[PDB]
Amino acid sequence: DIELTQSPATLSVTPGDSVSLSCRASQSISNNLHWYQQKSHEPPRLLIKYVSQSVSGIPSRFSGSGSGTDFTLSINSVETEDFGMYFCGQSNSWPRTFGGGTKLEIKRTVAAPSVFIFPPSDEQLKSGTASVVCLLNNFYPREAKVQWKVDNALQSGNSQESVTEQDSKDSTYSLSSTLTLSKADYEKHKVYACEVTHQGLSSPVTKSFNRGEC
Amino acid sequence: QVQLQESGAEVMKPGASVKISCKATGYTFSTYWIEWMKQRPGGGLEYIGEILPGSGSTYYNEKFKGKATFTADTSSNTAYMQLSSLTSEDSAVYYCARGDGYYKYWGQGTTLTVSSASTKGPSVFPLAPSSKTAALGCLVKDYFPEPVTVSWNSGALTSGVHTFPAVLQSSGLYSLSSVVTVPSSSLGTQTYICNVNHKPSNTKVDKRVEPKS
Repeated sequence: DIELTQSPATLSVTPGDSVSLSCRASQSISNNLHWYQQKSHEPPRLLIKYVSQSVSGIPSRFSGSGSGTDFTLSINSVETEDFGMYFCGQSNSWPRTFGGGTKLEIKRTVAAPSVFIFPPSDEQLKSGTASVVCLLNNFYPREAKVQWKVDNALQSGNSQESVTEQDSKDSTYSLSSTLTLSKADYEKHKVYACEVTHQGLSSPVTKSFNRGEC
Repeated sequence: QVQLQESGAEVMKPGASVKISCKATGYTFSTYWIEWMKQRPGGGLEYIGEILPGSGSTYYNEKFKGKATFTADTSSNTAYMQLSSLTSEDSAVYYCARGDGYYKYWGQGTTLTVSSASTKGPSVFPLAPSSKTAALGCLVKDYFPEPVTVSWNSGALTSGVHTFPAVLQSSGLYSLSSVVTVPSSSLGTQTYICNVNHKPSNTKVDKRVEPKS
């Protein structure tokens, strides 16, 4: 088939800046190359058609270009609404194929997380399980290290992270780290600690509680 | 005003069959192709195939010859794609689009989940604010399938809320948290309820989140 290859896979842009996303095709596809933008939980939306031609209802800041096997989508002066996923799609042949996508993130001042730790409720304990929760709140950029320490022992594969999409107000991220232990194991130790490393922190922030203390 | 309308989310056990519909409106159904794409969580678009309603001519991406089956009814302006002998690899969002050379008009997307799990409602546990701006929340644990909704104080509290995407646990059950930041001073003098709703098991839970004594 026709293989479509997009680069970069990821791009942070601060609004006002201008970006060129690239899409390369494995063989010629005439001018039947289109660009689509897709927001979370939304169908893709046609952005540029036929390599470079305007699409009804699409802001003028978007423009497409290219020839042969080398195509570009340009966004002159990106706006805060332009976060999302950008695909190229060919229609010169069946099957129709699409590139892998470029996720456009909105770049923004570095914001340290606020860290909060939550012991397991008593209700959940009586049922056999302890979920300890660490919340990193309203931070930017996305990279962060969350380290669980149980009685100073450093924890390994007993936690799952979960992150929000970029906040619609201030473009930050929030994430949760959920340590899950059996009631028995949880009750074998006293001091539960969450250690957060992040660009906006001069040193790691540790939040902790002690099962001996209400 | 061309519009394509797909059918609701579907949750099936492996080896079952599902049929997704795509109801077109705004043009003569039998003069434009209806094309079907599969998108997996955090992935690209994949072509399934397409049907010409009136003739019923069909094309199939060779990958999906076994899996997909297109039918259409001109009378009700509705196209169907039937996914058979389901597996977890078929978990994805399925879209239909009108063939316009480019894809201008899309259906809103249909979520197909395939899983061993069985309908179970969640347990809701407090995330209780610290012993010393504060944060509290609700842990919505061990439910199936998606989705759950979480409001705070019946929607009178929306500022500073974060409801994380669910994580699929080893158990095949989902787990999720919703947190809110509030003033420190308010925690003693006030009530914070998280309103959890899991329609697939009629779980409606309003949980009081208080600091522990």
